[PDB]
Amino acid sequence: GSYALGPYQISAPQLPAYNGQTVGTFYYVNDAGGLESKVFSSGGPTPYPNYANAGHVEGQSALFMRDNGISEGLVFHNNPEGTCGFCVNMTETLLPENAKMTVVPPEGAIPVKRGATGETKVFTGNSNSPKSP
Amino acid sequence: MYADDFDGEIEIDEVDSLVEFLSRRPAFDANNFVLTFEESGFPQLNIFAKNDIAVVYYMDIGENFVSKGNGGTEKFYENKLGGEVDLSKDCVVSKEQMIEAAKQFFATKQRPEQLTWSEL
Ligand SMILES: [Zn+2]
Repeated sequence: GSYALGPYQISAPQLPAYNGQTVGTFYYVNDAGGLESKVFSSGGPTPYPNYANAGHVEGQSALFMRDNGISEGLVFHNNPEGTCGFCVNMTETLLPENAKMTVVPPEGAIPVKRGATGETKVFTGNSNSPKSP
Repeated sequence: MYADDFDGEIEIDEVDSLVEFLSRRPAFDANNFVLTFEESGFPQLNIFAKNDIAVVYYMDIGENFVSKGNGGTEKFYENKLGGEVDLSKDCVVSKEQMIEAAKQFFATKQRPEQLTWSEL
């Protein structure tokens, strides 16, 4: 299971075993067309603590895209209960307009909270921006 | 009605069970509740609770709202193994105010009119 990210074909990197804090690798393409990655973990402070997902792996991925003018990104996280409902419903607001970001939970993720998803999701950013707290 | 917390999902049929359920604090003196009538989870009330305080979200397709209390951050827990989240102190509402909100959502299946809301 590899995923397209511009010209590159990327499959899941090895990740820590999940212990209650989500960990993930974000991949993106810089202005030169080169491949870059960042590691994010959940639980930190954030500039938008009013959004429950801002400090998540996928939320930091989204806010990094906003702050760096990135338009296409791919994130792998290790949470076995999938991508949460906060992220399903708020991630296009953090994303800058029209930016595309694909979130890949671990294989065989099984959600336990309604609204959460165990499937890969492709968010494309909408026009609204985070409100400041 | 579907009701999710740290320990999993049960179905709630009347308000008194709901009120008992929202009092559960299985770990870190905390809980994370998801109340929904839909199999897809939308609309939902999504509640973070710790000690006698809470933060309440209401979510629907194209709709995102958070409770408005009276500011730094306050740490809540998302799961039983201790995954943490930092939330706005501006959104922290009383544990009681949260019960009244959950009561209204149970009877109306729509955004509770009790709390003050900010739209996200
Ligand atoms: Zn999330």
